[PDB]
Amino acid sequence: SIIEQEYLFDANEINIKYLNKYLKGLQHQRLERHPEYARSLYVSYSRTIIQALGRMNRSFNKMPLIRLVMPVNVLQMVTDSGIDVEKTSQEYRCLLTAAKDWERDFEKPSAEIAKQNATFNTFRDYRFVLAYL
Amino acid sequence: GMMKENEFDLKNAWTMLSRAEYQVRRAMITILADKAHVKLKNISEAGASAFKLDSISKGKIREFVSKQPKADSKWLNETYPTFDLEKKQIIILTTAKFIKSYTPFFEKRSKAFRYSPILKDALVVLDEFDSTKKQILESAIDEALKIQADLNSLFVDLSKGLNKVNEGQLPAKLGKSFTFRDAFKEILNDAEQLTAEFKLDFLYKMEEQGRDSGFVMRVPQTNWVSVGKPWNAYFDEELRQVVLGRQPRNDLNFQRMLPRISVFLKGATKFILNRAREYQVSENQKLSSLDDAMTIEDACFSIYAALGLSKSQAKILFSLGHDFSSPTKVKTTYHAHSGRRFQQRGLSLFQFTNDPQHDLQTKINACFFNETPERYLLNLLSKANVLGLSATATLPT
Amino acid sequence: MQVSDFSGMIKKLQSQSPEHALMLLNAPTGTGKSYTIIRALCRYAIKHENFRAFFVTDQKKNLKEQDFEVAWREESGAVHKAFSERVAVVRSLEDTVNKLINDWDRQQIPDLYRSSPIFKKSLENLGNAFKSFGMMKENEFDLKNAWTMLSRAEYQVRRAMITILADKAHVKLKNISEAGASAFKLDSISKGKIREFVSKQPKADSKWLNETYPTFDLEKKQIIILTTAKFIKSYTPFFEKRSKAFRYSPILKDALVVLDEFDSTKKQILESAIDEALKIQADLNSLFVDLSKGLNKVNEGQLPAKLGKSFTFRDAFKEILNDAEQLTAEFKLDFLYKMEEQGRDSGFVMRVPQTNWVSVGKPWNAYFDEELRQVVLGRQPRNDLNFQRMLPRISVFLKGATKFILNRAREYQVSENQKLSSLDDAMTIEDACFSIYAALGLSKSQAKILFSLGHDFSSPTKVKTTYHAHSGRRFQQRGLSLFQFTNDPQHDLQTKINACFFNETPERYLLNLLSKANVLGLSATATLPTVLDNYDLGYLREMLGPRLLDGVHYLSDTTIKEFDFESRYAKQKIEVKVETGIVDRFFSEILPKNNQKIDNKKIWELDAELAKLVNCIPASEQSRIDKKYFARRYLNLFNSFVIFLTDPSMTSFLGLQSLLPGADGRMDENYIKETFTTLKDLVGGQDGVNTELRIVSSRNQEGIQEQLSEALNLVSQGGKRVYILSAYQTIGIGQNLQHEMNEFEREQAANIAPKGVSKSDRRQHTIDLAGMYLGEVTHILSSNLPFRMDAAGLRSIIEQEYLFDANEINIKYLNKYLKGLQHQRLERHPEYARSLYVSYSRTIIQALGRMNRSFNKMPLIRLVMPVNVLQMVTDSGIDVEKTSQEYRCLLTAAKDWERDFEKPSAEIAKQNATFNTFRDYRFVLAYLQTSKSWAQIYHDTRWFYVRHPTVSDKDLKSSQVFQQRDDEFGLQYLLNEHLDVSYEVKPINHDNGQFDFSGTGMEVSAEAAGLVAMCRYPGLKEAFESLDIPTKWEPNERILNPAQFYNYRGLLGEVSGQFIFQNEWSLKLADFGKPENYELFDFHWEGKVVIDFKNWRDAPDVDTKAERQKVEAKLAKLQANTQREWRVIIINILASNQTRPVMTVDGKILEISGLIDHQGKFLLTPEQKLNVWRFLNG
DNA sequence: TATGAGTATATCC
DNA sequence: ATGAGTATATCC
DNA sequence: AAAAAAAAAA
DNA sequence: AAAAAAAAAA
Ligand SMILES: Nc1ncnc2c1ncn2[C@@H]1O[C@H](COP(=O)(O)OP(=O)(O)O)[C@@H](O)[C@H]1O
Repeated sequence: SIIEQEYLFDANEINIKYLNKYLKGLQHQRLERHPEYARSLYVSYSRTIIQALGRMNRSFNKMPLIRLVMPVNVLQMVTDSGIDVEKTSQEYRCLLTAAKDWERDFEKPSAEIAKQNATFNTFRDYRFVLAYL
Repeated sequence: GMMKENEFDLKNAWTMLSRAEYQVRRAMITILADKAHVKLKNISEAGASAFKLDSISKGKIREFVSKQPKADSKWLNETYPTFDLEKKQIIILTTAKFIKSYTPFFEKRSKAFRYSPILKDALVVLDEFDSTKKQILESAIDEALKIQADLNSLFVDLSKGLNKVNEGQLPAKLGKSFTFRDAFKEILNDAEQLTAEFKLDFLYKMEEQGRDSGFVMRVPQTNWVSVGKPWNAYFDEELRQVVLGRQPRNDLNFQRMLPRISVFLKGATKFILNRAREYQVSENQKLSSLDDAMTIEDACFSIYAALGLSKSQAKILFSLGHDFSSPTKVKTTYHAHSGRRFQQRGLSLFQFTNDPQHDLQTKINACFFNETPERYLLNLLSKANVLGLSATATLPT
Repeated sequence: MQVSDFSGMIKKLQSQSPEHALMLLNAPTGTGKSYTIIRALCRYAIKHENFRAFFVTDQKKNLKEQDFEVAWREESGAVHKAFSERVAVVRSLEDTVNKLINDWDRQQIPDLYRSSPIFKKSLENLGNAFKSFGMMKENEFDLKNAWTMLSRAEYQVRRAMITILADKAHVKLKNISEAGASAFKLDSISKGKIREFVSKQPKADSKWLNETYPTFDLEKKQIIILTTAKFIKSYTPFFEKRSKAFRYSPILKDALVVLDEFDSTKKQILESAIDEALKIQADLNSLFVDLSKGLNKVNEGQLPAKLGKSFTFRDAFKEILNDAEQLTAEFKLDFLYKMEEQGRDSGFVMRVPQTNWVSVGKPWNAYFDEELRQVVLGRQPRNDLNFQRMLPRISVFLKGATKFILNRAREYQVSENQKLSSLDDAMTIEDACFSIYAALGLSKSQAKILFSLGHDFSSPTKVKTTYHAHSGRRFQQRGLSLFQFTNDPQHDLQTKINACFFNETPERYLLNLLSKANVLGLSATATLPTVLDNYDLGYLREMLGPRLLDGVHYLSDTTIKEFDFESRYAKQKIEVKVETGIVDRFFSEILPKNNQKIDNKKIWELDAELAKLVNCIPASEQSRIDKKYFARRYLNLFNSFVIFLTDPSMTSFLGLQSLLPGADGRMDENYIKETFTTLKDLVGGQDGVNTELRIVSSRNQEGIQEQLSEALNLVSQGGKRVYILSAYQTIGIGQNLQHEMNEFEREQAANIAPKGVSKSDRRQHTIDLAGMYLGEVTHILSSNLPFRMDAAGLRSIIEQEYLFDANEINIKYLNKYLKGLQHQRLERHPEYARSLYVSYSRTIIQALGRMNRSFNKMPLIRLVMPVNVLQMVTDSGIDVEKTSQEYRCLLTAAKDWERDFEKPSAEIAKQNATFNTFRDYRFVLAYLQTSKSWAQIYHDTRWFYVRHPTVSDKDLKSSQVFQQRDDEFGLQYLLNEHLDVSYEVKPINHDNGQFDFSGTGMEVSAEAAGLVAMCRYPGLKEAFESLDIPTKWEPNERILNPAQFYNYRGLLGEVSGQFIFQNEWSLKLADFGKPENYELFDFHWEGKVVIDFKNWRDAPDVDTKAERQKVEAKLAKLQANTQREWRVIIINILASNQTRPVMTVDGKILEISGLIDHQGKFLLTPEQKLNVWRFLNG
């Protein structure tokens, strides 16, 4: 758990505020909700979905009509952010066109979180360097 | 198979199975040795536990199986690929097996793939890159939890060993390589200053009335206490102890003591790793037949044992960084830089334990996690080419 | 046997509360020892609330817990307590698991734990674990892992029960259950509430809980029944996971420990010690260095003052620190010892109280290489560090320092236990020792090995015990050690010296137990004088004194009279006949000599068959390719077969052997069975049909007692008398050998019942056996050829040490045995070791005791046995007038072949005493250089030698040097059997202390004394009379051995020589006041003269070269010592002829070879006086 | 160069 | 002291 | 103020 | 002559 949160922090997907809230929740056994705009969560969900949909693309003969059945949560969780959909299976592209009603914007919150994390890291570096100097 | 439910019994069941398999291997070894006229017992030991054969005897055995009928050799080579691991051009194995060790034929102790000479200049094809990372990560976590040691005693013993190195009380082979570097003098000075500053010569006694102590975490962003109130420590002169507890008095900066000793240990272990690499390179020159060369792990363990450290202390000190010492000023080619603090510092865990059999002090068991899968991959790339294949090899996550 | 007698013994033992005593009872088997001791234990437990007893036995079949239950029911008549909360049966983990799963299968769990699901799943996983554990009972290496899994499963079951009772008692299980989701610890009040809840619980469920888990409340169990294998080990308390050893637990304090088979316990203890010593091995150099660093940390005030104050103020602590610093400087222990690979196996080193020993022959040598900054160890001749000195010196330092730390740990524990309010969780001595060792920065393994060196044996500090414990048995006092050198690529820079110490013999364990609990030992053979199958009763008597009571001084005289049976048998006219089984090369005597043989060539066919069967063995090339002996054994067995066959009156027979018939040609069931079937109808007409044979063994697929019952029943109702073949081991003490009275028995029966017993007693309606065949009992001494550092090798060395202590073997035999082991060769068993024959007689007596457990008996009990057995039975040290009648007549027959022990035992005792004195004085010269107290001991004992050369026992024990040394260091006087004054000895080897007292070559008496050759000198005899040195040796019990006579002669000669030198040359020769000048020289003068005196006789077989090199080394030491350029004078006192001093070519050395002739008058020339005078001043 | 010649029991790690 | 819902692999 | 026993050589 | 990076406070 801790290492996953540290990975999210390193990739500029959660800021020090969310990490502090998560640690405080862990002190009380009151774990917080998953970060809403952490790109890695949705990309991992999409990765599992892509691997699953690749299991029906190992042949040249296909039935004229294909049916992909899933709950709404799968539609809400998949995304195309850094995923080259052009070189992905047609099934996943159709799934994305179906799930377009819930597409998120990750570039903005990632940008502000990157700024906040860079500032926090600089401040920690200077807090160390004074005490060592 | 029966004991596969509980993971505590898994270790013991695995050990028993390993012993049985080793006995089978020994039987096969005797059968092949008599067919090749090799004096096993003489090579091994007239007694029991031994079978330390020379290169020539096992070479004769390999020659005999090479000239053996095809079915026999095929079965032997399929069942025991490690019978002649140098001849194998392609080695197919799981990620979990790749991380861990392989047991050589003719031997009882297993050798890790990580430090084996079999990887030098090899090509590693990870067919499930990126699915491997989680596996590696999981293994890393498990290993981190297996290796724990009392931080105070570990630091004191390492400082004592380094001071022995300073006074020329170790063989000249490594002593003359330790002493001529200014980093050695600086390490000794830091050890002395830290011992004086945190009163580490004395016993840390943490009085509990029975309440759970939780643990303390150190992550690159902050410290963390699982039970709220920070731990404080002062030097009780009348008791000649270091009182550790929840009292407001903090004359020693315990929350500063915990990471400072860890940083010192990490740096000192890196220095010792460099010296052990030099020692291994020098020693492998003496060897004529480069078939029983010593690995970097063996050199590090030998250095730690010569310094007077225990086997567990050697394991925990060596795991603070596994043979990762970088290239050579990249020969002024490319500057490897990164702002990711967790990849560079990892994290640490500390738990305080009181036992009636060490009633006079409190043990500060430490647990360091430094080798993330990315660092493992970089370290692997320090000695082998890697080819990663999947349909999702470059998904940003 | 009256119960009141055992009650009297119990109350006498309890009367000895502060200084606990040991009581041994000798009562023949078949009498009510176990029964009446159980009754008396139950009665005393009921009457007295605080009485606690441990009924410790050796085999699980002898617990007699049902007998305890019956006795408890009978003795209790008012409260009739439930017997489960007062009497406990502590069983093994495996037995507890077996009981648990049997209760699960048979619904024996009182439906309070069965209903809960967690308890269920614990039971299924525990059953699975037990199935796997039983599946893996073949190998012992993996037995540890299976035991660990079983222990974990059982602990899970216990935790389930704990939480069930917690929720049923409203106790804050949460405190634990949250803060302890693994460790699961509780506090005293919660477990007290649980205990008081289960106290008021219904009878059935609390009864089951107390029966299956005696450790639920151990401080309430008055009687604890267990096996000695469990008694030595630990018990796992309820509400806890870490097991606690019985040895250090407070439950033994002031308890009474009843050992139901006293002599059989020692063996069980000995191996339990041996394999323990091998489990605890540590690197010697690292161990010493770490202990030294910890002690130095204590000195610098870095340990908490709580123990720093206890450590620092003692002088012994400063002495320890100085000794450790000197040892580190001397042996270069700060540096790494590296041994280059030997190619071949390096073997191991062993040290025993008599010598060092190397399994490879070539000695190990070590020197400091300065260029390498290392210590090189190997077979090279260069030995500058004295490795053979290094190992014992470090081991001795470790032993002493650990004893000091153990004393400090006792103080720490007694101080810490006072602060605690609850006495149910105080720390034991082991916890204190481990805490102190961990405080000095020592690893858990290092702490374990350091603690295992003396454990918690301390002895009473008070000097008013009114009895001085003393013993000259070196093995009991210093044990033995083993060292193995190992190299490994993981520690490539250094060679590990793994050390293994054996210091706790079973006698020392018993003495340690007697320091905190009374011991009552019961056995039919509790006091047999053997040191191999019984405790060293001599050592125990020496170390106990009045604390070693005898149980017979409390039995009713009626029972003592009843013990004898030789009058009972004559009243009923019972005859016991025994004859020798004479056998030679071929079967010419197993056939009946009576001229009624039908087939002649069939005998040749049988001979050819046995020759073929003994020639089909490829074991060894000696002993006629291992064929000659086996044939003789077979023919003796078949002679027994024939003798049983011819007689129709023999209702049953038990031909006990030392082998189980197996596959190999040694003993095979098929050949014996076919031979018996042939001889059945080969001799006699009714003999073949009436006689039968049936073999009972563990090689079959069924138990032993039940098949014996089957055979006895076949005799009882099948009408056919049977021959039963067994081994001495497969049927031991505690096994029954009686059957119902068949008609043939009914019409030929008799009774020897005592007075006061009805006709329906258990022993009244059973009958005894008709005669046994006694084959050669073997293996008393181990004979494992591949002598390695394992349990068998330690057992062999320990048996030899035991023999050497009890004065049964001498130094030459031990040296020969060790050299044989060095060459993988065994030596002949000692021919006059009393312990061998007493153990042989012991196993025969134990076998014969199984036919005397019943009243009804049949007459004409004929005995048959091999001739070799008749050669090895003895009555020495055995109460022949109180043992079984069968053994009595066996000794009567043996009277022709009995051998003497007194003379060889006395000779070996003299040799061993002299050897021990020589070794003691050899150690004194090594250590005298450092300290000065040991100088005081040496001076005091050396003067005690001449104060009164012939001493009585009472005078010697009540002395000043014998009283404080706690052993017989240098005071091993001989025993004058004829109260004589003089004796002659032949010295085999002077520099090894080997003497033969049946030889000639050196007489010791007043010839070397004042009254001759020196008394007549004026001013010399008067000084001796003033110095209380009598010139006449009074005829009393003890006299000085040759090693002590050497010091006696040397002291007299040195005093006389100093006096005459001072008289002749008129100066006061000052004494060496320098502590460094020990062993340097006798006396000094004017800063450049050193004077040495000797009392040697006329010219011995010694060359001048030895004296020259001795004085050369001595003067090198002297110049290195006093920083001058000394010149030496040496003196020989007596000379029959004119022998003038001989000077060196340069005049460096002065050597006078005679001053006073054998009359006491001066002989030296006045010109030579002038020569010595002007040489003395230069 | 040189001998003596088993089976069995029980418990923790 | 709620958010969120696992199977695969292998040495000590 | 209760720590012990250490030589060589075969 | 290739050791690291160490605030409090929550
Ligand atoms: N006083 C007695 N009352 C009842 N039985 C006795 C008595 N004395 C001996 N026996 C019986 O003789 C046998 C052996 O005696 P026991 O009391 O067990 O002591 P041991 O085992 O030392 O001979 C047992 O079967 C026992 O029942």
